[PDB]
Amino acid sequence: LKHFLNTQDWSRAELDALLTQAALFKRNKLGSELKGKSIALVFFNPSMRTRTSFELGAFQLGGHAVVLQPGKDAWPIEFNLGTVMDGDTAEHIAEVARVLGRYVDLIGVRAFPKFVDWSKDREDQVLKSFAKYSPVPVINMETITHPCQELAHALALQEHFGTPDLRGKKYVLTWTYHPKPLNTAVANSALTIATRMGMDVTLLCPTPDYILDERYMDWAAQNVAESGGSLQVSHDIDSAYAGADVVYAKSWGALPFFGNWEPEKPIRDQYQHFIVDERKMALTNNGVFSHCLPLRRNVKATDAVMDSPNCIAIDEAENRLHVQKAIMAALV
Amino acid sequence: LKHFLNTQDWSRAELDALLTQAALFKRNKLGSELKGKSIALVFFNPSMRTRTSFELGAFQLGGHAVVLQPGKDAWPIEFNLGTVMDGDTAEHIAEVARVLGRYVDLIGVRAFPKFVDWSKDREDQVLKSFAKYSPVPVINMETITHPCQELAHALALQEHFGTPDLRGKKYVLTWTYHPKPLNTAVANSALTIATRMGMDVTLLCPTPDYILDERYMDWAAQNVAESGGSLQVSHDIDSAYAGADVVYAKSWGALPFFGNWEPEKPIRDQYQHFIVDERKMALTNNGVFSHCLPLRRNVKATDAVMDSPNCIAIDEAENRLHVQKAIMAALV
Amino acid sequence: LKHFLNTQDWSRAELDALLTQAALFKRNKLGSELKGKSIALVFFNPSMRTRTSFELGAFQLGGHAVVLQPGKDAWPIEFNLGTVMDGDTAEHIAEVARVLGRYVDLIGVRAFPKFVDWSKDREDQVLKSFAKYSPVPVINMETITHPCQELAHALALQEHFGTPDLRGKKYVLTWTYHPKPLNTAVANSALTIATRMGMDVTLLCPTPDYILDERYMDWAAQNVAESGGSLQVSHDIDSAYAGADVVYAKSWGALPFFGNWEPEKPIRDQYQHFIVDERKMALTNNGVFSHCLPLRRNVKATDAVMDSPNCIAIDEAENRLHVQKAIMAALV
Ligand SMILES: CCC[C@H](NC(=O)CCC(=O)O)C(=O)O
Ligand SMILES: CCC[C@H](NC(=O)CCC(=O)O)C(=O)O
Ligand SMILES: CCC[C@H](NC(=O)CCC(=O)O)C(=O)O
Repeated sequence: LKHFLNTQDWSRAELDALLTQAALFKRNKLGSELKGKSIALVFFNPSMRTRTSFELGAFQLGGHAVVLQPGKDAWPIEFNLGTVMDGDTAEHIAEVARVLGRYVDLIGVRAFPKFVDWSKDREDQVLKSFAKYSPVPVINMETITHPCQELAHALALQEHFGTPDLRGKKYVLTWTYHPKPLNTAVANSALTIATRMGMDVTLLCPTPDYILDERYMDWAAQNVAESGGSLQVSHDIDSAYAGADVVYAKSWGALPFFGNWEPEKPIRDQYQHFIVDERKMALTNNGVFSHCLPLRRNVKATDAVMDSPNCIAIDEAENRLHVQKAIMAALV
Repeated sequence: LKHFLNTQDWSRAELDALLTQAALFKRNKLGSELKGKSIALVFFNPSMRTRTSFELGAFQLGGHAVVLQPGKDAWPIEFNLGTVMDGDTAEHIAEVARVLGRYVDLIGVRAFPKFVDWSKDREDQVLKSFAKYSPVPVINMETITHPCQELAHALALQEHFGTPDLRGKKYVLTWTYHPKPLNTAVANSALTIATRMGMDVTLLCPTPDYILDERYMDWAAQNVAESGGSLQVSHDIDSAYAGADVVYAKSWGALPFFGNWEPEKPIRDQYQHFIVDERKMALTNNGVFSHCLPLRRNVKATDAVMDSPNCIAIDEAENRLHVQKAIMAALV
Repeated sequence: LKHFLNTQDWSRAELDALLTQAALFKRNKLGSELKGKSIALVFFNPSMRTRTSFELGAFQLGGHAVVLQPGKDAWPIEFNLGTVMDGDTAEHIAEVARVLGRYVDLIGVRAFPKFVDWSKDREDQVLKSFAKYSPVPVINMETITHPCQELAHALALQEHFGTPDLRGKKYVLTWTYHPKPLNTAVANSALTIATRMGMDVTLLCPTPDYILDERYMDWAAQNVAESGGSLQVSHDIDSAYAGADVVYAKSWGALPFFGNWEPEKPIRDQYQHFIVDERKMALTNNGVFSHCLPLRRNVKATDAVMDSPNCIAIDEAENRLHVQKAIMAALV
């Protein structure tokens, strides 16, 4: 059974076919690939874009999406095996995934790490649990990676540059400020897709502490070798932006500080200058800027940068709808 | 771009055409005016009628409605310009409105005032923000005015009296009791539509403190002059009800006490007799009674008054569905 | 007007016709029995299966379901008559049921007892209130009985045994452990449907304190007399399981302790051995096991029992979808 957990699990040809079908769906939005079909959208965390695009995406293809939020409307779910369920969780994922499997044709799931222990969050328990027990394809709506975002980001870049071949472009994935430590998911996905597309990637971040988990640094290396791009870590702002064609910002908490954020606050707090402003975008080769959203103005990027015609954040967000309809159509 | 923020922004002919299309949709509920289309229903406050009628309204016209609740399922939204977003709001309306604009064909929004400062609530920031940044038509689902309610109220009166011309009817908008201070929105809308229809309007309320914001008292005066009706403020119960053809109740907090309700409790508390009962309805010319709902029995109106065949509250509520489908059809 | 509050209110022929239409819908899932129609699903408590199956059920028949949660998105509802509404409830069921009646074609409602007073919970106020004031058919989505579960349970048994005639089978409804006292609804429904089908029913429970309300024990007696089955209460585990063909587990709080659970904790706590494990299922005549779900593993039933091929819990859950589409089709 084929799922959509990570773009890394898919071949370049399949990914390419997906992006092309996404471009096609963008030209003809209404269809019947999901006629009479349905998808269960399971959200363990907030969402505006993902929830809306999937729900409309299912409607436009003749299907229906059922939105569930364990702990809110649906019963809380247990993922650990062989445990005694006398706590807060009412039912086990082994039952939930099989029950949903009898109702829907697809299951999407969103579950952010708990932030208490990266050693456990990095295992991707929820996503893997759904894929293991569900008899129908599973779609990652963001856990420790954000594959749907990757394709919406990629398509937006190919549209911008007028070509599917992004090789040669100087790509800069820069960490940015936020009063609190966030999930690395989007950052991990960005590095994965930028290198998979064969671009010259520079992971700009404050200190070595903010470097992404090895799993993704290695995925990137393997992608560079195969795609013909390059990987580079940097702690110097100006040099990174130098001649960049694309700038993707995202804030996240230093992995080494998981479960012990108190001593991390003072550190991230001394790097508020990482905010993307006009000066930094000026050093780029008339580069394009984007962010996965939700974005906090004058914190992650300035008003001017967001209002800039070089900001393709809205196009990328729109592409979530088209790229996701392509994933669903391919999974059924 | 045409929106539906207030009936005041629309001409009498357009309003008339809307009410007529609403009457038509009521005869033939299923259609295709919204086939393959969608609407984002953004709720910052509770709702039963508005949420249900819009969702069914979209379904019956071939479209789909996506229901969002910032702070609950979707991310919290910032509306102030040029502020530093390091607080509770995760993204700005400038992005949210443009993102939704790429997904849906219509955006409805409901946002009650904060009740801390009428000087700020009266600006209608949320509604104006959506209309300013959205590339698609915006619909007021109640903020400081409740335009959809107005048309559902109007149509229900025209049906009741068997004619679209309400001129000459004695209309009484009476304030009523409630343990807490409420939004003036419905009251402001009632005054606006009753005078716009050319009726003889009497705003009955406890003390001059409970008179509506000048903006609406002036809208009413302009409407009277043009529609051929009349406006009158009153603090005397029996005289107001005298020969009235229509009685519309609604409770609200005295504007002068916004942000300082403590000294208002004792005042509203000494006017519980404003409740609409059989005696007051007896003084009317066999008048009809209604309320926007949700209505608290034996507080705003008595059980007998609600069970009375003169209570057209349920018809008015039903009309929300028909009048709204007419607004959506006209906006797309 | 015909509703679906309890299977007890329906004749055997009607119930049979329902189960058969459910079997038919299972073979042909898409239809038009609810084309252009809609149903309001009112949830006062959590739900995953009921909410999902009804929503998909309505979609598959050409209709649309609007999901409401009073106190969350919709306004809180008052059910007591002639009370003064100055509390937390914003509107009365007399209005809510009539308003919904103008919007939808069907109303489903889920409302668990408050657990403070069984004398009041047993009256089934919410369900009866909806059925009394609504101009459209009402469907019990679980209050003090769970009729939709009953039919999904029944159909699953008829499929398992390859026949609609379950007479002769040894049916065991056993109470099981849970750290907290739960609703008796499912237990009451199980006893009602098992005896209505004419099986040899044994209500196995810890102490006489855990025997179900007389209303249901009497319904069972009347059903036994008519269906040709038998009823029996037991406090002995091994004897009950002896040669059973079906084992249905469910945990619930002792009725006599309603509103005073403190002294009940220690009692239920000394009966954790009621958990359904391999040993007990071994004493059965190769019996089938099921539960309504959500089920807490290694508390109500062990992992082995749930993973056992004799566990038909997932089939029963799937049947909720088919049996409910049959109820809606019959009510419209
Ligand atoms: C279908 C059963 C619904 C509900 N179940 C619960 O309340 C169990 C919840 C828990 O275990 O936390 C009940 O017992 O009536
Ligand atoms: C698409 C990004 C989702 C999420 N974002 C947040 O949690 C930011 C929320 C905030 O700024 O309050 C994240 O960082 O993974
Ligand atoms: C259609 C009216 C919506 C809202 N009503 C309330 O907030 C009343 C709620 C309550 O009585 O608790 C208002 O007054 O504007």
